[PDB]
Amino acid sequence: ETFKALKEYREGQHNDSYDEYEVNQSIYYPNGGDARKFHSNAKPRAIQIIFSPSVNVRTIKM
Amino acid sequence: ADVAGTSNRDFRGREQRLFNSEQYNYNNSLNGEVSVWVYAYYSDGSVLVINKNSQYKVGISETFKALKEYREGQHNDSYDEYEVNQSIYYPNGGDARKFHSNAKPRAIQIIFSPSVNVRTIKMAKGNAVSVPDEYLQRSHPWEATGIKYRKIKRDGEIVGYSHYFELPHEYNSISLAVSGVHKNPSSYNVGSAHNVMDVFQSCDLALRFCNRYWAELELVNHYISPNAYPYLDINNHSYGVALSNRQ
Amino acid sequence: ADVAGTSNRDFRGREQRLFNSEQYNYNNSLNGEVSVWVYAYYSDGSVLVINKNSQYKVGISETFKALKEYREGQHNDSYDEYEVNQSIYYPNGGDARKFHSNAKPRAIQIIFSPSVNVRTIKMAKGNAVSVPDEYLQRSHPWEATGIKYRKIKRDGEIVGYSHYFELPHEYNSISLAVSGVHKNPSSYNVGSAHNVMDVFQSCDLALRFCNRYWAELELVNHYISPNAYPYLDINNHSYGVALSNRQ
Amino acid sequence: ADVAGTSNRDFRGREQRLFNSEQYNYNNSLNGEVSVWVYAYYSDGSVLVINKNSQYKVGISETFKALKEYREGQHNDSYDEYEVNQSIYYPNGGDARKFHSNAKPRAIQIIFSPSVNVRTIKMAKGNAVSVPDEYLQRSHPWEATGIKYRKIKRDGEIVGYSHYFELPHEYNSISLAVSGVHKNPSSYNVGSAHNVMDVFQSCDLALRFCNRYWAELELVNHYISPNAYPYLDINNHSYGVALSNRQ
Ligand SMILES: Nc1nc2c(ncn2[C@@H]2O[C@H](COP(=O)(O)OP(=O)(O)OP(=O)(O)O)[C@@H](O)[C@H]2O)c(=O)[nH]1
Ligand SMILES: Nc1nc2c(ncn2[C@@H]2O[C@H](COP(=O)(O)OP(=O)(O)OP(=O)(O)O)[C@@H](O)[C@H]2O)c(=O)[nH]1
Ligand SMILES: Nc1nc2c(ncn2[C@@H]2O[C@H](COP(=O)(O)OP(=O)(O)OP(=O)(O)O)[C@@H](O)[C@H]2O)c(=O)[nH]1
Ligand SMILES: Nc1ncnc2c1ncn2[C@@H]1O[C@H](COP(=O)(O)OP(=O)(O)OP(=O)(O)O)[C@@H](O)[C@H]1O
Ligand SMILES: Nc1ncnc2c1ncn2[C@@H]1O[C@H](COP(=O)(O)OP(=O)(O)OP(=O)(O)O)[C@@H](O)[C@H]1O
Ligand SMILES: Nc1ncnc2c1ncn2[C@@H]1O[C@H](COP(=O)(O)OP(=O)(O)OP(=O)(O)O)[C@@H](O)[C@H]1O
Ligand SMILES: Nc1ccn([C@@H]2O[C@H](COP(=O)(O)OP(=O)(O)OP(=O)(O)O)[C@@H](O)[C@H]2O)c(=O)n1
Ligand SMILES: Nc1ccn([C@@H]2O[C@H](COP(=O)(O)OP(=O)(O)OP(=O)(O)O)[C@@H](O)[C@H]2O)c(=O)n1
Ligand SMILES: Nc1ccn([C@@H]2O[C@H](COP(=O)(O)OP(=O)(O)OP(=O)(O)O)[C@@H](O)[C@H]2O)c(=O)n1
Ligand SMILES: Nc1ccn([C@@H]2O[C@H](COP(=O)(O)OP(=O)(O)OP(=O)(O)O)[C@@H](O)[C@H]2O)c(=O)n1
Ligand SMILES: [Cl-]
Ligand SMILES: [Cl-]
Ligand SMILES: [Cl-]
Ligand SMILES: [Mg+2]
Ligand SMILES: [Mg+2]
Ligand SMILES: [Mg+2]
Ligand SMILES: [Mg+2]
Repeated sequence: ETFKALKEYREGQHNDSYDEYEVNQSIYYPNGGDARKFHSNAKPRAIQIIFSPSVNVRTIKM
Repeated sequence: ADVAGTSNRDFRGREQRLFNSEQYNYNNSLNGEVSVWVYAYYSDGSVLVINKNSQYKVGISETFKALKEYREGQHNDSYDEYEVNQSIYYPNGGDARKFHSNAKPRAIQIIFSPSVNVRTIKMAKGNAVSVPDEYLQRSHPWEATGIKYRKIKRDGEIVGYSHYFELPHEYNSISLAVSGVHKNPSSYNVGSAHNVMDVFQSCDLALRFCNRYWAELELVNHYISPNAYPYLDINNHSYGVALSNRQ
Repeated sequence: ADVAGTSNRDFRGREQRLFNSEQYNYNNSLNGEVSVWVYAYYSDGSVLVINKNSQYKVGISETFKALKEYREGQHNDSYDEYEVNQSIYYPNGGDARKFHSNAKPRAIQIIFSPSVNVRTIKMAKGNAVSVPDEYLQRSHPWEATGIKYRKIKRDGEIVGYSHYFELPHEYNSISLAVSGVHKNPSSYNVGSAHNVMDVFQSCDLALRFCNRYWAELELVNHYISPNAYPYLDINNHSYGVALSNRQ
Repeated sequence: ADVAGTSNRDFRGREQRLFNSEQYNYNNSLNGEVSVWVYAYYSDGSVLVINKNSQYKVGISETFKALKEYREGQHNDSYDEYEVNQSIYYPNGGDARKFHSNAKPRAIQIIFSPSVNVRTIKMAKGNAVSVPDEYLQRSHPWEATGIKYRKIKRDGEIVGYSHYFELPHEYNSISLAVSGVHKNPSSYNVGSAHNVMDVFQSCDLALRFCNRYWAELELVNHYISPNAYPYLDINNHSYGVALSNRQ
């Protein structure tokens, strides 16, 4: 997934879509955007990766 | 004339030092202001500041709702946020479409000006329905929290006092009021009969300010620093201007 | 050990009774809260509650406009409601598209906590432009209405005091303020010079709460009952919790 | 110590040169990335970039619709643009209110990193319904276009490879996929049985990036240059960073 694809998207609700384009520009290059917020609450705060028991753990790559 | 910075006849230097010393001491006289600031920090990095400036005594009191982030001229999920409030006032009392409102404060910083007497500070940190301690019947209406205030210092001078507390847990849903009295080392009680109606007028004359700044950088640059206010940032850096006996 | 509920050594029972008695008496000490609630009832069955909790004395003051129903996050006919207000402030002064605004309160209930002294209660029930009695020049700024307050009782104990008045007529357009002082059977005046600056701080520390609940059932279930507040419903049923000398 | 820039003991200089040489050669080892970029140029001067970075082999495949300009958070004539698409998929098949959609790309630039083997590059430039050459039955699924790629050079070093083609005609309505394999001058086949499951994992681990920049200046300043990517602008100016045996 891309940086953008992992950001929170609320289906059928407002998502500050224009400001969030500007947020993305500021994250891709420092000072590259014109957003109206310091930190987007759509950015993930954490990630958990889980595999089923049929994986071989030594093959996992990230 | 004597040469600058070489003798006791540098009257420009003596006047500069008195000008600053007079500002510092005027603020601490009974004719001066006492000020308080409440900073509510939001997860989007914005900060609501509420300031009250008044003679003799000063304070701020806000509801749970009033401390929540409000973005002027932008969408604020206003209907869902009513439902969030209902769920915070009573568990399972609302029908919101979110587990945690990002409008709830993540932290609070209370700052007083150097003219407060720290031993007079009182705080009522209530629950979301504005009760100080679980039930009204057993609630003392405030807690004297002065002992927890840190001195904000610049060049060795106290420029203000800070109490900071984070609200990182889901159950940290508060109402808040805070109060402090202007220093008064004299035995002239400002609230005794001679002057009590002036203290009543001070309740009317207190000036309030409130605004949401987008970042702590913006708060430092355009709110704290231009007005010579004291502040303590997330990196524990102290801001303010030392005035006593200084040029 | 002795068997429960059979002797004078049931310390768990003695401690339960003291725990409740202490809450009741703490509320009535000068260290306790005094609380007031204003309930504004609307024709859609919703109820606005405004609560203020403070030491020493407490009150609420609202304009005609502020008491009108406001549905958060829903349409409120905001332009027509400005025109309604103009027509209420002066007859034929507005251009509204309705004869009677359903946002006007149909009734008001004022409740005080049991720590108030009923003889101190004062109410300023003004007209729509915030004048207590027709013209300012002849207005006394309040009326002492304590005699009209009914005791709200539970298990024989006074849990609160209620004054209720309906506003069913087209001309019942009011502004409203109410005030009460905490009981003080002592001869220590809380506002004498020794303690007057603490009363000034109490003005700053008072906590306010306001919310619109959709029904009296919802108010009873999620506002009154969870917080052990006193209430009187439309069927004259008293709500609250008796604490003095009770388990 | 010896003086800088005067002898064979300038270890800081030798380490700087090795640091750059190691980056250049690591990229070209089988442990390194192979990257491709597709730039779609629009008449409003904006540019969509799609990048894919992966080990062993890499590619991008997009539909006619996916290459059309999409302005995030702005109006995009979305209903008329569905009708435009219907008219492009079959002549006279739609009901659009425009002759030429300004969302169609005016040009395409394909760039590969210097770790690609140019002889492995393949492109499927299909029609608007995703058929490579008029009809499926007679379509070879790609064309090996390596011979047309220009070297992008900086300080005499190849920093990347470019194929550029304009789409200035009304009939230039395409779908597009492109693919290249990482250089492998060895006789260890990365897709032979020993390592083929690592190539399958590389299909999963490939990282994609896509964004629309407002101008070629902005692309150069904030996309190409900060990331040390190769690029060729409309004035035939080459961008990139030479690393082999350089300080
Ligand atoms: N711990 C706790 N406090 C609660 C709860 N519900 C309400 N509170 C209030 O939360 C306040 C304490 O909050 P915190 O100091 O942030 O929580 P903590 O458990 O002490 O944890 P840390 O301070 O983060 O180490 C109390 O004064 C209570 O009034 C609950 O579920 N747990
Ligand atoms: N009766 C009356 N009161 C008015 C009028 N305009 C304003 N008022 C105010 O209305 C208040 C009395 O209202 P109500 O008690 O609800 O009316 P009421 O005539 O006594 O009738 P009921 O109480 O329903 O039996 C007074 O205190 C006035 O300030 C008017 O046209 N008629
Ligand atoms: N010339 C032409 N090509 C068509 C037409 N319809 C579809 N095509 C496609 O267009 C491609 C060629 O496009 P271009 O190279 O841009 O056109 P060109 O006629 O060669 O003209 P220039 O390159 O501008 O000199 C072919 O590969 C076809 O698949 C049509 O009407 N005319
Ligand atoms: N209540 C006060 N108001 C104003 N200035 C004060 C007050 N108390 C002390 N000061 C002065 O402020 C300066 C700093 O003194 P302070 O006691 O805060 O520093 P410290 O002893 O180094 O640190 P700390 O006491 O915080 O551990 C001194 O000039 C002191 O005289
Ligand atoms: N001001 C007060 N505050 C608290 N408790 C009170 C007060 N006045 C009386 N009580 C107590 O409250 C209880 C009820 O007394 P109260 O006089 O209200 O009842 P009553 O005489 O049956 O009814 P009422 O007087 O309303 O006709 C008794 O325990 C009484 O001692
Ligand atoms: N496949 C390749 N990968 C990396 N470097 C290469 C490759 N082929 C040649 N080089 C090197 O790149 C540099 C430029 O050589 P190149 O043949 O591109 O230049 P040229 O002969 O001046 O121009 P051109 O061949 O494009 O007409 C030399 O150092 C050459 O050894
Ligand atoms: N940095 C920003 C953010 C917003 N806006 C303007 O504010 C409008 C509303 O903001 P937007 O980010 O699109 O939010 P919403 O409309 O509330 O939500 P959504 O678009 O996801 O439905 C936009 O159309 C845009 O014109 C802007 O000028 N600059
Ligand atoms: N718990 C919720 C939240 C929202 N909605 C519906 O979704 C609509 C849009 O949501 P709202 O919370 O009001 O957000 P915005 O309109 O996006 O923002 P704002 O109202 O602050 O301008 C509301 O009118 C309401 O009908 C709902 O039914 N239940
Ligand atoms: N007496 C009135 C009432 C309404 N209107 C017009 O009707 C529009 C809609 O009415 P409004 O009272 O504002 O109601 P809503 O938009 O439905 O609700 P709200 O504004 O509270 O969201 C207004 O903008 C105004 O132009 C008017 O001309 N005269
Ligand atoms: N060929 C077309 C183009 C537009 N419309 C009508 O015009 C409206 C507005 O056009 P649209 O193409 O959707 O553009 P915008 O709303 O301006 O932009 P977007 O939808 O991307 O936000 C559409 O809802 C549709 O009803 C139509 O009937 N036939
Ligand atoms: Cl003084
Ligand atoms: Cl007491
Ligand atoms: Cl290798
Ligand atoms: Mg939008
Ligand atoms: Mg809304
Ligand atoms: Mg309106
Ligand atoms: Mg549309």
